[PDB]
Amino acid sequence: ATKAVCVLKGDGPVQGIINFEQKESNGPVKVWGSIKGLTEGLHGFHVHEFGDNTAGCTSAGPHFNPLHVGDLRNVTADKDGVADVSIEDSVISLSGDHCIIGRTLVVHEKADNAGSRLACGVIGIAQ
Amino acid sequence: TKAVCVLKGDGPVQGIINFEQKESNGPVKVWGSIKGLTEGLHGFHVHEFGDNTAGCTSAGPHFNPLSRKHGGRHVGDLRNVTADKDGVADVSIEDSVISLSGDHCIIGRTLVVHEKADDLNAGSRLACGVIGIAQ
Ligand SMILES: [Zn+2]
Ligand SMILES: [Zn+2]
Ligand SMILES: [Zn+2]
Repeated sequence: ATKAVCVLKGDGPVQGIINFEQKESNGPVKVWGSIKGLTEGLHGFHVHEFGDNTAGCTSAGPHFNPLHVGDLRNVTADKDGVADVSIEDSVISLSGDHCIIGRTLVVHEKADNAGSRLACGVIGIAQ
Repeated sequence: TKAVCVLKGDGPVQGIINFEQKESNGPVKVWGSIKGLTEGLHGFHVHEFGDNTAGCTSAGPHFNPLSRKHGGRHVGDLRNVTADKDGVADVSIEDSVISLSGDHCIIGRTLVVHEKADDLNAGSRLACGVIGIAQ
């Protein structure tokens, strides 16, 4: 794949669509989109190990870190609860050892200690 | 290698489907159950894209990397599941065309259950989910 997409949903109002693009194998991944339904301020934004939604976000497993790879840091919601995301990450990848396709993207209650998982979805092939 | 998929859709249809493949060149065991179905046959397919932005509508066509006609074939052609009188379909498939690695890899794609029988014309897409890596 050169493109992936993730629909974030949870038990509460947090919802979003996040795109990923890696035009070059092993190159930087562009991450962008928007998440709404969040409290104003910082929220942890992570790839978790398993694309297992059988128990909602609770089944996502730990931070993806094949023996921190999944730590995309934080998104910031505005006064309307909307987080616009536009990131370049050179650690995640859409192939190889750091492949995140089929894993889970999670937005957290607090800045990353990041607290509850508000919304998540499985990262799917988009192109 | 193990994978899982939670099927959701606009009505009562829902299910959990598991995947396991012991060797890269071996068959994939597919098992789980789907509820909320009409009694009888339902098309059961992997579709190309793990894009659920428009629910099942955005999943693209049957997964077909080798550009074959439909059977049960496209890589993603898993034929039909059968729902009982209570609308419950048990899934227990071994398939040697799908894989969890290589070019027939279905991780990150979409599993879809259909309104009607796949004639091996499956009709509308009732429920779907993105296939994810599992523990
Ligand atoms: Zn996390
Ligand atoms: Zn189909
Ligand atoms: Zn087909």
